Parts: sequence; C-alpha cells; structure tokens
Amino acid sequence: STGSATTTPIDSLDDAYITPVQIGTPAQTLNLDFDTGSSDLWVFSSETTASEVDGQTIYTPSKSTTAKLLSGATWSISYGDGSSSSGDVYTDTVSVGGLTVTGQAVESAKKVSSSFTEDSTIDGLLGLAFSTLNTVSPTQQKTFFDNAKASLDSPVFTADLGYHAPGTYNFGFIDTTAYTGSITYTAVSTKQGFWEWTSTGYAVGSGTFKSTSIDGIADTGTTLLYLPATVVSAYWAQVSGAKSSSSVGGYVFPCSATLPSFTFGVGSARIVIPGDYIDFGPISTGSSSCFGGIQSSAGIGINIFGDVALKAAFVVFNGATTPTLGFASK
Ligand SMILES: C#CCN(C)Cc1nc([C@]2(O)CN[C@@H](c3nc(-c4ccccc4N)no3)C2)cs1
Repeated sequence: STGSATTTPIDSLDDAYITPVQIGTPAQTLNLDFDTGSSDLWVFSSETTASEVDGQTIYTPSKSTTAKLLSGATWSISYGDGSSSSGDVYTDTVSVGGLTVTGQAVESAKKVSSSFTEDSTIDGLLGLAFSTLNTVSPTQQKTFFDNAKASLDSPVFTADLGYHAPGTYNFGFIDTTAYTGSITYTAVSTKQGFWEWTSTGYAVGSGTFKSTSIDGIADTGTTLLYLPATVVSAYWAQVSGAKSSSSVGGYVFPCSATLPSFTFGVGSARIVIPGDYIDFGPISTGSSSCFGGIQSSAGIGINIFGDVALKAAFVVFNGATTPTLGFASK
C-alpha cells in the first residue's frame, strides 16, 4: 500500500505544517502536525478541558463506530519548548492520504498547554519518530508509520516540505519526480528514539565548506534549525547588525538585511538552504528586528534539523531493518 497527503503551513512564517488525517468511522478529519521528533498520535477531543479548546477540530470517539477505549491507558508528553498534553487512549481507524491503519492508538487529550490552545490550526500531533518514545502507559503504542510499515510497498515515508507553500508526505514509495539529482542516504542512530544522523559539515553563503561532524535529528515538528553555538555564530557574523538577544530568545537581525544561504553536508553531498528560508520576519508586528531561522542548540542538548533545513530538501525516512535518512536537493 501507499499513501500521499498534502501538508500546509499554518501561517506565513512556516511555523508548522498541518496534514489532514481521517480518524474513525465515519471519518473525522483532523489537521495534525506530523512530527518526526516524537512518537505519539494525540488529538484535541470531546474530552479536552473546554477552556483549553479554542477553535480546534475535535475527535469525538463516541461518534466513531470503530473506536475502542484502550482500557487503563494514559499518556503524557512534554515537548522541547515546554508545551505539554495528556489524556487517555482509544484505538481507531486512522487514514493518511489513502493509507489506512486499523487499531491505531489515538491519544485523546484531556489537557493541553497554552501553546496548543493558542494554535487554533493544529488539531493534534502525529508522531513519526521511533515507537520507543511513545508515552502511552502501561502498554507502549506504535506510531502510525510503525503500524503501517509491513503493509507498505517499501518501509519508508518522505517529507517534502514547502517554503511558504504546501508540500507532501508520502508513505510507502519514493516520488522520483519530487527531487533533483540523487538522494544521498546517511546512517541513522535510533538509540535516542529519533531520526538521528551526523551531518558532515557546513558552509555559509558562498564560503568554503567546513568539514565537521554535526550529530542531530531530522525533526519535522521543529520550526527552526538548531546547531552548535560555534556554527550559529559563524553564520550570523556574516549579517551586519545580527546579534543574540536574551530578551527575544535567540539571534535577531535587521529586517533590512538580505541573508546568506546556509549549506549542510549529507555525506559528500550538500543541501543549500536559501537565505530567505532563514528569515522569520519581525519579532513583533512593525518591528525592524527580524528573528533568525538558525539558532543555537546549546541549551537543548541536541542539534535539530527542523523545518528550516528539511524544507530545503526532499527527505526520505527509511524505516528498513537498518533505518537510514536520505536527502536530495529539489
Ligand atoms: C529541550 C530539550 C531536549 N529535547 C526534548 C529537545 C527535543 N524536542 C523535540 C520535540 O518535542 C519533538 N519535535 C518537536 C515538536 N514541537 C512541536 C510543537 C508543535 C506545536 C506547538 C508546540 C510544540 N512543541 N511539535 O513537535 C519538539 C524533539 S527533541
């Protein structure tokens, strides 16, 4: 089997991308944030504390003839930015772009933190990291991809995120028309439950390539590119007036600047992030200070190749027995 679904930025900054997902019978379509950095499929629901719902579409398991309570199962998750959600668990039929999994764990939120309440366009998350990170207790649950994997034509999914534009998640096949050149595959460590790999280095703008190993994760659920403070400083040093602001929470730069590109290495290949992809616009409406799309990972503990990086590439998440990641230019 295969599936293919369009993913759409939630706003003009590409802060996150949402993909329609059919849950239950008859289908209840929710727009979920596909997150290769986590492993829970959770949704706003009829059980979510009413004061914490602000315009999201909710899943109502009582209206699904295929929903079953996963008796005694609870979940609770906290994300890298401090946001969180928790609740109980149903199993139900979940379909993405024509690909159907029966008995998928659908984690129904009883509580969500403020950032989720404020994102009226995100109805939940669909985790695509390794199932070892799934938070359901006492019986850990598999991701949608893990459940679908054996049925797929090939045990892969691909992320083709757009720049200020829709993109595509495909399951079970590689769309050879969606990228230029060849896909360079690179080894993955699953030891932390992530799509964790080692970039071979970087370049800033037209500069030469700096060969250096950068261990990080391919995370569609993170907006920005988080890299070691050394690399990030070398990038922003090329932008007149750019500096790290403690009050703002990262590097800012004059909105009057044109940004240099940033290249990252995948083996001997190179992915070039255009400078415009690193511009996240005014820190507040009307400000002439703009927020940078490349930020330091120093306080995070791990480097994160988030959407800023991934949207410059066609990315293959190869879930074969030995997982790998593929990157192609596009
Ligand atoms: C600090 C530290 C150490 N370590 C935990 C960092 C990591 N964090 C992650 C993520 O939790 C999983 N991929 C990212 C994500 N973020 C959101 C999100 C979407 C909407 C609103 C709020 C959100 N947080 N959805 O997915 C964050 C992976 S590694």
